[PDB]
Amino acid sequence: SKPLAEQDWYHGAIPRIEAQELLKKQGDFLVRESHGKPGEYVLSVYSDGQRRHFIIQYVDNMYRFEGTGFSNIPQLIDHHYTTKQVITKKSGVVLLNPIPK
Amino acid sequence: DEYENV
Repeated sequence: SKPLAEQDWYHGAIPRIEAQELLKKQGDFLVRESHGKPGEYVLSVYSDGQRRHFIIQYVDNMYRFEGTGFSNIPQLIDHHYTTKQVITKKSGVVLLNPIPK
Repeated sequence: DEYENV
């Protein structure tokens, strides 16, 4: 229930092109507010030599990727960061390095 | 721009 603005890895409204400069090594990640899909949040990660951008789905009052839903984004991100569960089956992405704001 | 899951 801790706020996004107090998380080291939350970068607010930085655009995709700026996230590119910040994501450089396997498992680097940050969260930002989408421009292409206004009102949505994005988990941006560096994995296998590429930047990958996942919409954090918000459905029925829950934030999720492909599995468990949580009431808030910090709980979802912390879950993946501590358990190393992949973001999606297709991507196999594992969060390793929170990129500080 | 492309998003992985949307």
